[PDB]
Amino acid sequence: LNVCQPTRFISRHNIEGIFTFVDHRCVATVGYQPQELLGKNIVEFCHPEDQQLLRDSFQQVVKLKGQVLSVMFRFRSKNQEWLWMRTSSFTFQNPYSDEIEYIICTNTNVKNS
Amino acid sequence: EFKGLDSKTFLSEHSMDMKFTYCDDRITELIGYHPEELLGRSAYEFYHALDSENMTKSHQNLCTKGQVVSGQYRMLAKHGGYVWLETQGTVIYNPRNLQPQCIMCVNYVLSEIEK
Ligand SMILES: O=[N+]([O-])c1cc(C(F)(F)F)ccc1NCc1ccco1
Repeated sequence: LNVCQPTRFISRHNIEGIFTFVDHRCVATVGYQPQELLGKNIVEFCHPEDQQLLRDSFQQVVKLKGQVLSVMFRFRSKNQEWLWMRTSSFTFQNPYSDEIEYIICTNTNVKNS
Repeated sequence: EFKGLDSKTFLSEHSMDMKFTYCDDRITELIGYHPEELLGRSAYEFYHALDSENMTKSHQNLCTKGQVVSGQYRMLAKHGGYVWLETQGTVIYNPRNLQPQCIMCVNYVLSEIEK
């Protein structure tokens, strides 16, 4: 059975929240090309009322040491509209290494009030 | 020959049946596929015959626990042979209803292509 696919894209972030990889599905999801997000902090695209919650999520995801954290916030699309985004994220480090962990996010436009 | 950590990992997304919904381009230099050609195909297509059943088992554990680390297994390379891989899988849920949405995989390669 065909089902309506949620609109989503994957991104990677440093712990501070800077985009260091963005999947091209971001164009269908939020209207930006990947290189418009790369190098910027995801909090720059976050509604002012949600920016503390989102910054708090970065610290919480690190504390979770690999476990998934889910946060719902409003993301400013390319067309300057607030889209409800559920971001599910977790940290990763190649286990053969001690390089600084990064954060892998799955970002889905969802319904919310 | 020696490659850096970034170049040895590739991210993939799957629907809950293990069909690829996304794969990053790092897979191409590690084992030959282009992401476009993987989309809509089952993970099982690329599991080595000797690991297929063990992958079924890891997939079951992934769906109950919500996360899994695979054993060492072999992924079939585009032009024959295989690489040894390990994968950390994570189920992404909708917190409103606890329903599974997709599987995130962080795949890291443990060998060169072998025959
Ligand atoms: O899609 N999956 O559900 C998946 C699960 C696992 C598992 F072993 F469950 F950790 C490993 C790789 C994957 N997918 C990546 C993959 C497919 C074929 C070769 O590497």
